[PDB]
Parts: sequence; structure tokens; C-alpha cells
Amino acid sequence: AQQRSERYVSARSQHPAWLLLASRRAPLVLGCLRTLFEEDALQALSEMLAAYASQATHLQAGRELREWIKRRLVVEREGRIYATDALESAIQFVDSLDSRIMTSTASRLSVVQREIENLETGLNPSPTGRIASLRRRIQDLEHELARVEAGHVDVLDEAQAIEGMREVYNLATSLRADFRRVEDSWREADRALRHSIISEHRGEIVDRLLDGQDALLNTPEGRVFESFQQQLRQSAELEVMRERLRTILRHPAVPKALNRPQQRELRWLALRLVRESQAVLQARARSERDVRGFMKTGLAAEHHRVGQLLNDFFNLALSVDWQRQSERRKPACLPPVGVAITGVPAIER
Amino acid sequence: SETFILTSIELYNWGGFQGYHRAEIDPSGTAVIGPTGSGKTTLVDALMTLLCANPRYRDLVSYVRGVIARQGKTVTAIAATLERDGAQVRLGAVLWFEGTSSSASDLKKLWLLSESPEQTLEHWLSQHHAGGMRALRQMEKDGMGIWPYPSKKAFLARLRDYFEVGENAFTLLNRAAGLKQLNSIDEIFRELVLDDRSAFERAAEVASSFDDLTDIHRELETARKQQRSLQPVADGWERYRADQKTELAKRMSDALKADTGALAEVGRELVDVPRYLERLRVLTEEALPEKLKRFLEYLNRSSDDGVTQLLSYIDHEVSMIEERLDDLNSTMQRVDFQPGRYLRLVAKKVIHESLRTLQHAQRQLNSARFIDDEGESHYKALQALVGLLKDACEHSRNQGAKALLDPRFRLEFAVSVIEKEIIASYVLTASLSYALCPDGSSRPLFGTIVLDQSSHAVAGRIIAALREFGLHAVFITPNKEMRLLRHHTRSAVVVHRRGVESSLVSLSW
Repeated sequence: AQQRSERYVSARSQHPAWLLLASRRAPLVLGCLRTLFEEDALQALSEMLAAYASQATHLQAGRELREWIKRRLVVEREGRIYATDALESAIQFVDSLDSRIMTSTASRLSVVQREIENLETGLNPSPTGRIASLRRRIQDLEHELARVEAGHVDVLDEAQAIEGMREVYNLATSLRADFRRVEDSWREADRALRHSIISEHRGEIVDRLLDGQDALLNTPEGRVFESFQQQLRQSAELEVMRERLRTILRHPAVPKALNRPQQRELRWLALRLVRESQAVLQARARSERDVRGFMKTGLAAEHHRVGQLLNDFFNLALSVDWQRQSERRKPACLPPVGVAITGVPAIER
Repeated sequence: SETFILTSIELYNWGGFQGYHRAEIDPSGTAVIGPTGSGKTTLVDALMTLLCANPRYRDLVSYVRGVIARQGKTVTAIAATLERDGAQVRLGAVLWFEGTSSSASDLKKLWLLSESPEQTLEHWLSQHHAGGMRALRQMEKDGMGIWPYPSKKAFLARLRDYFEVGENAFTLLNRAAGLKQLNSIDEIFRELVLDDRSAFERAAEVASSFDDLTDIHRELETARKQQRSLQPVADGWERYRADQKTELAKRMSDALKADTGALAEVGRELVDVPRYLERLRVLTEEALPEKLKRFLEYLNRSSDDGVTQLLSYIDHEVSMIEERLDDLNSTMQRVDFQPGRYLRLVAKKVIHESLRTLQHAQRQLNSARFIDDEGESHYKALQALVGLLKDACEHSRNQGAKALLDPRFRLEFAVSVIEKEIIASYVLTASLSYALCPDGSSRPLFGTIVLDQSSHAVAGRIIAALREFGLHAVFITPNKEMRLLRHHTRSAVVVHRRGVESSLVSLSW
């Protein structure tokens, strides 16, 4: 019980999402960032911060943007800004305060029961139990078919139909939750690999890594994403799912269950899923290519020794008197590099 | 006008006094004269028991049992009355012992604050004698101007709210009520005016947190050492897949040397080679990132919420001391120590070797945060500062160590005349006047103070200063200075001791 409070305090101090939520300008920052991912970031942030004085804009806009970049809420790669998982967690929390779909329903209970049955029968190696389960399910389906042949077709009521539609939307919309998480997982592996290469720099490690064709940057989330995207490619079931969704969306009870944006999201589910899954493998390939290029450049030892020398110089610099203009202007010991020759004074000759 | 002044003190079986006793106070001045050890300090201890949480006497049990003159079931009560133009307030206490179990947790106490004229000491005693505790807490439902508290904390909070004073006025009044000798100016100002707000407690917590962080650092180092040993086995397996079995066995032996239980029972067989590899993967993808993340989080939190805030707190305390000194200097202007002259206080920061070392270490800590070493340099820089704090806190009875964690010792005070006894008395009186006055006002609501002690001219200015600041005084003297008090004080309280009993007689000159 005591450790929970310490964990909460640590999360409050460190985690980017809670810091963003507790920030002074949280609502406008959240709105602007969410609009963006749907210089230019700095310009739009300044524009939004302009007509919200209430409660020198361009200076504080840049200061806050660099503060969030430091906190790793957003990431800067070369000259571009990319979103992380903390931003999406904050957005999900904020925009769920208005409308949240209930999960204490009968449909969710039936789904849970069927899923538990499926898992339990899938973990069983004995063949006799499998045969018994198959026979029981076949008999139940045959009984239902016999009942239906007598003219007892069952149709969900309006309330049950609305409940089912909302539950299906809630389950289907959760497949995009962890797309940024995989990329965040790969970036830290990249950083750790580069740090290990620099601190080691031994050329044998670099040569061995370059020689092998086995891919680097392996993480637990990457394997889960690979397993997901492999099954995503089996179009023989994606087509059936899309057709069933199209059939479902043409029902009288749809307007009372979902509004326009939700209907749009359910309408283009498969296309958007495939399109967004294809945009993560490219990021992984780019990361691996950049790592291999950095390794092939071969300037790690220079970085290490220049860092050591800079640390020595900075340690020494604390023992001099910077308050005297005489010492601040004393000539140092550094050679001329990139000498630009004096213009010949012929001028007009 | 609008200032309460003390009028009387009543005792009942308190210390060496047996039964009921009463002492009067004059509106101008009063001297508590009597032979040494006859009970002069007992009266003031009884008065100060009602005003501060921890008086500097040796405890309530000794006074209750008359350390023994009273054993077993017993009752003791004390009271004090303050009056003004058309108003009266009374502060009292009743403490009793049920039996012979003389212990700290067996003494039952109640504190009383009253305004109605029907609440007297004898009424409280009668109610206790008739109903014990319930009859004492019952009078709140049968009257209006009575407030009982079975708690000194709430009682003192209410008392400090009644007279619109700060949280340290009564502590200062108690400190200057038994001071023996007027010492040097720095010693007086550093011991009898400023409050003790040293930061020796936070240093221990910071040191404990750092010692906790060292364990996480050690775990991270162990994990890195294990991974560095395990990698050559992975290299050797690739070499073998391309004799070399001896080198592979040697590498597996080296890997097993550094293991701590993961590779518990394995061998140098080629069948066990995959197992080693799996362990390496678990090191690379799961354990090391988690340990590094936890280490970085703990390092940042300890470096920011730990040692950084302590020094800022100390600097803020020094700034508050300087501001209060400026306010005291402003207060002291409205008086003439000499014709057309007044005193002024100046504060100058001192320097010490420990302070210079601490500041240099702090600069190193600030400079080490810009290195990208995965926190190694930052940890090394923080370690030296924590070590300095530990060394300072270990020996808390030295000038160097107290110069670090005690704000009052980071300054030196001087007095300007823009005589030691007169200057000390003026500073003490100005501090008392500043403490006992509501903000934005110059008239105290609590007026009575107690003093201990010099020719006639020496004491002739103290009385003038007290009258100028608007304070009523009660002096304590032995039977030695009964010549000048006759000219200033206009009443006297005499304590006669006969055996193990004392009696008080109040008379005018």
C-alpha cells in the first residue's frame, strides 16, 4: 500500500502524459497537436496561442515545444516532428470524458464466455476431449437447424441490435491502439545499440554486426506486431469481413446506435488497417538502414575520445576566474583552420 | 486602552505550594522578591506552562507530586487572569492523578479558556470533585463563555487565534523569561531571537534515498557484466557453424563464472549451447531496458526532489532572516537610544572552507547534467555532494558543519549607533514588541512580559523603552536590588519558605 503512493509520485514526476495533462496550457496544446496529426508546428502553435490570451508569444511557443521534445512527449528525427504513445494515451483519456461505451452488458458477457471456451478447448492436447467437444457442438448446431426448419427464425430486438452494434464498434476500434508503441520500442533499441557501440569502440563488434544479415532491433512488441500483420494479409477473410460490415451498416437501427464519424470509421476499417500496418514496416526498414549507415561510417572512437577530452576541459574550466575581463580575453591555444586569404589590395589594377 | 494585562495568578497544590494560593499584579509594575530556591521559579513555570507547548523548566509530574509530598490520588489546578477596559479572559488548567501509578501516561489533564465571570478555580475544583471528568466537560452545555480542551495543541491554536499573534511569539516570550547573562550580540541574536530551523533531519532522508539508489545501480552493473561475458559464446557458436570446441567450452565456463543463478545447472555440451543463447536474448531485450529505465527514473527523482530542494530551502530561510532583520530595523527607528540617535542591525554573510567545497560540488553537479553517458557522470557527481552532506550531518557540533545546515550560522550580525547590557535589552525588547503585535498594527493585545536580571542609570533606560513600546513588565530579583525597584515597581510579591511549604504575600511599598 505504501509503495503504490511512491509509484504514483514517480509517475507524476516522470511520465510525459501526466505532465502534459497537469501543464498550464494543456487544453490548447492538446487541441493543436491533435489537429496537426490528422516550424509549421511552431507557427500553428503560435497562431492558436495568439487568440487565447485571457487567463512574446513566439518565444514561449518555442520554449514549450522544446520542453515537450525534451520530455519525449513528441520526437524530432531530422527536421520533422512525430507523435508518441503518451500523446495518444492522453488524447484517449481526454476525449473519453464525453461519451464512453458501456462494457457491463450482456453481449460482452457472451463474448467473454465464448472466448474462454475457445481458449480452454485450444489448450487441450488430448484427442478424446477434442472429439467429444466437436460432437457436442455439431449436435447443438443440428438441433438449432432442426428448430429453424420449423419456422422459428430468431431476430434481435431493437435494443439488442443497438447493444450489439455498439459493442462491435468498441471491439473493432481497438485494433489501432498500439501502432505507435512498436515504433517507440524500436527507437529505444536503436539508441541502446548506438550507445553500446560507442562505449565498447571495438572494431570487431562492428565488423561482426555488419557481416551478418540477421536483422537487428528486435523487441517483444515487434514479434507481436509481426504475428498480427501476417494474419492481416490473408485477404480471403478480409473480404468476407468487409462485406459483412457493409451488410451490417445498412440497417434501420444504425442511426440510433452510431453517429456519422463512427459509421465512417466502421465503413473503411479494413483499408485503413492495411494502410496503417504497411506504414510501420517502412519505418523499421528506415531505422535499420540508418543504423547500418552509422556503423559503416566508422567515427565512434573519435566521438568517444572527443567526449572524454571535452569532459576534461569542462572539469578544468571550473577553476578559473571568469569575473575578470583580463582572463576572459587572454589568447588561447587553437590553430587557424579554414584560412581565408586576404583580398589582394590591387583593387583597381 | 485595547491591551490585555495580567492581573493575578492562582495556584492549588502546585509544586511546593500546599492548598490555595493567590498573587496579585499591579498595572504599573511588580517584583517577585524572595530568597533563592523558595519558589520564585515555580510561579513563572506555572505561568509558562499555559503559553508554550514545551516549556524550558523538570516535568509536570514533578510539580503535581511536589518532588514526595503528595502520593496517590491527587488534584492540581492553576489559573491566570488578563483584563482590559471592559473585558476579562482567564486561562486555566486542571490535572489529576487517580492513584499511586505515578507515570507520564497516567496523568489526566484539561485546559480551560473562559470569559464569563462565573468561572473560577474553586468552581472547577468543585466540578471535578463532584463528577471527575464528565462534570468538567459538561459545563460547556450549561454556559456560554467557557471552552474546555482535552488537548494542548488545539488549546494553543485557539490561544494564538484569540490574541492575533504569530506561531513563535510565546516561545520567544518564554526564552527571554529566565535568560541568565547578556552574552555577545551574535550569541544573543543567534540563540534568543531567531528560531531553530536547521535542516539536519532532511539530510538523513536524502542520504537514505541515495543509499537505496546505489542498489539499483549495482543491479544494473551486474546485468551489464553478465551480458558482456555471454556475448563471446554467441560469437563462438557462429564460428563453430562455419577444433574450436575447446574455446567454446572455455567461453561457456567464463559465462558460468559470472552467472548468479540463471544458468544454474548446465554443461559444456553442444546441446546446452542454445540455452545460453536464450539467456543472452533475455538480457538484451527484457532485463536491461527495465533496469536502465528504473535507474534513470530514480536518479532523476533523487537529484531533483532530493539534494536540490534542500539548498534552496536554506537560501530561502536566509532571505527570510534578512527580511525580518529589515523589519526589526524599521521598528527600532521609533526610539532614541541616545538623544537624536538610534540603533541599526546589519547582516553580513560569512565564508568557510566547507561552504566553498559545497558550492564547488554543486557547480560540478550542475555541469555534469549535460553529458550523454546514460547517467553515469551525473551519478558520480551526485555521490560526492551526498558524501559531503553525510560528513556534515555525522558531526553536528562543529562550526563548519553547522555553517552548512543551519541558516542562523550563515550570517554575522553587527550593531550601529546611527553599553552591552543596554544594547542587548533594547534588541530583546524590540524583538518582543515586534513579535507581540498584529500585522499592520502597533498596539499589542498581549502586554505582560517577564524579565530577569546594573546601576540606577543602567536600568533607567530599560523602563523607558518598555513604556515606549507599550509593554507591562514583571521582574524577578533576589533580595539584592531592593533599592531601585522601589522607584519603578509599585508593588511586590514575597515568597516565604518554611520547611517544605511556601506562601505568597502581595503588598505595596
